Amino acid sequence: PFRDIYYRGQTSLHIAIERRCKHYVELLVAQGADVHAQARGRFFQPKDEGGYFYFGELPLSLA
Amino acid sequence: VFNRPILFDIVSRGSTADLDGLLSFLLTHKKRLTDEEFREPSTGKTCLPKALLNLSNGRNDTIPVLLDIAERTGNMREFINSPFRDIYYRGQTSLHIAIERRCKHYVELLVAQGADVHAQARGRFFQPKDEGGYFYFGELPLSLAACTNQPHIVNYLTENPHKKADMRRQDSRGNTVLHALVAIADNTRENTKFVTKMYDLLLLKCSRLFPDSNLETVLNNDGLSPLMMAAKTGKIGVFQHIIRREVTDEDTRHLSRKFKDWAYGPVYSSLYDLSSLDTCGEEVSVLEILVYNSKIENRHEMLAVEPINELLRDKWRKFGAVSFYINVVSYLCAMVIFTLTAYYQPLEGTPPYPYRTTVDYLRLAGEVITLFTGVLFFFTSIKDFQLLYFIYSVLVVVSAALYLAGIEAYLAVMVFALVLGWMNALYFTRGLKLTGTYSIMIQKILFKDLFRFLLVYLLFMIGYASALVTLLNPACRDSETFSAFLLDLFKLTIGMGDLEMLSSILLLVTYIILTFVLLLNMLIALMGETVGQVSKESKHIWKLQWATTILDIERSFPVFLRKAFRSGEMVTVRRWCFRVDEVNWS
Repeated sequence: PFRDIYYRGQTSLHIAIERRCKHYVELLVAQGADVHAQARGRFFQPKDEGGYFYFGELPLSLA
Repeated sequence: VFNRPILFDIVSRGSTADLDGLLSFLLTHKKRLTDEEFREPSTGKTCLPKALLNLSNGRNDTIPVLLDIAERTGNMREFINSPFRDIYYRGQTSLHIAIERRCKHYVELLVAQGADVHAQARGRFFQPKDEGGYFYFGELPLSLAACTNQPHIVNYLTENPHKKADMRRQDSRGNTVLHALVAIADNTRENTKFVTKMYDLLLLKCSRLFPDSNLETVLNNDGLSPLMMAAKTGKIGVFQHIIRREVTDEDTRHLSRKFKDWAYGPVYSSLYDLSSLDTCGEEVSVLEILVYNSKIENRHEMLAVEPINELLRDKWRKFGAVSFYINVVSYLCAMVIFTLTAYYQPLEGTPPYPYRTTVDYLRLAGEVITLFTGVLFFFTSIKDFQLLYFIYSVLVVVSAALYLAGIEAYLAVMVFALVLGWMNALYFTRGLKLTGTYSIMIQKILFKDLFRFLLVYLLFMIGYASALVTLLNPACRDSETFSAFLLDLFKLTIGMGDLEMLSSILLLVTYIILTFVLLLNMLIALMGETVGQVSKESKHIWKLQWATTILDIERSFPVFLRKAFRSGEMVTVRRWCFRVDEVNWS
């Protein structure tokens, strides 16, 4: 659970899925990664709300 | 031999038996191979030039055996180099010629034998196309190998086991290989591609050889720098690649102009390195050259390169809008104060110091504001389009001087100042409300209309007048000769009609018809030409005026005040970087 106003809630699972590799996603989730992650970061808000990339703030929506 | 031309023919034809017999009697007569006999009286061409110009499909493998004659002749140093004397060819050397013919074997032979790779061929034929020449390549053998799309020989000459012309070396023009490579750079696709590829190769090689200072830094006598030279001479083909230069090798990281800091999937925050597009008034920058110069042929597209356009937009949003609005509003309010002071100008003339009333005090305050703005404008003009501004400043100064003299009948200069300033008002308003078609309009029709009108109008007027005064020694007049009434009559005709004459002679009506139709169709043609030219200003002209306004504002207030573009890191990535955000789904 990050704390930056520039990155709030970003989780390792989001990052792993983002890098476009499924093996580490499988490892993390099998280990028990919280797939219900609400990454409510300013950088995650739509481009017209001061953010840079909005994807639904969910690991599945991010994939 | 007995005459040089037969020797020249023999060397051109590549014969050897007669040729080594020639060598034989040259040994017999103890004559140097560089004697006046072997050099033309005017051009001084040696055997080597003529032999190489006659290159037969690269089959000159024998004439090096001819060159072997040289050490037997005892004059080897001066023999290789060929300092021509023609004004049409000054300094051209055999090495230049050999490299030009697009063959590396003879270049290798010559250089290994000790060819002077530091050759400054300062020939008129070698000067740029706009200085009476025909081909400029930097006046250096290495720059000549480069400009002529010859990668292998620029590699070799920089890697030969002998003297290897250092890339850093500057010609008389000071250009160096980079400046020369951008000099012949064309905006066309093939020239652009080959020039940019070789430019990369060259800079990377020089960096590897000289990590201390990348070749970009070294300027010319003009001092522009390669990028600024590609900018000043409308070289978009190179420019657009110069801006976005990013390379791979770790030792070649510093020599890049577009880093990539972070990415989050489909979003890329590309960090352009505009370390030279804004010097904060220290030195010249690509923005100043690009916007404050008209010799550029590709301004509009050269203002579309990513960092320049985004940097203009950033300078606008951050500081351009506020300063521009303050400036325009202050100008309008101060000149409205001037106008009201003129309207409330003290009555009954004779204003020595007629202010003993509260409204009089307000008028004096307005006049003081007018004088303050006029003198400040004069200061800006002298410190510094500017034509009309200076005219306004001087007119305000003169009007103030005359008013302080307490003399009458000299408010006319004040009114002139007012009208000129409000004419400058449209120039300043060009930037407001996304306007500016009006400036284009003023610089489009103004001169043509007055030219044609004045001419044909006064002309048919005098033609009319000759016959009119022929009829009358009454209607147009009472007595005496004055073309003024005829001018008034023609104004009545063109604008008013209901024209009257003494006559109640037909060629007069012909004059009227011709002038009327000519003026009407002139207006039609002006409309057509204006609509053709503007084409909605191609959606670009206003952008150029906008950039002009932004840069003018930025230069106006001092830059030591910390109003600058984005900043960045300290080392290995102290480059005053700027950021840009773009999303791509590839």
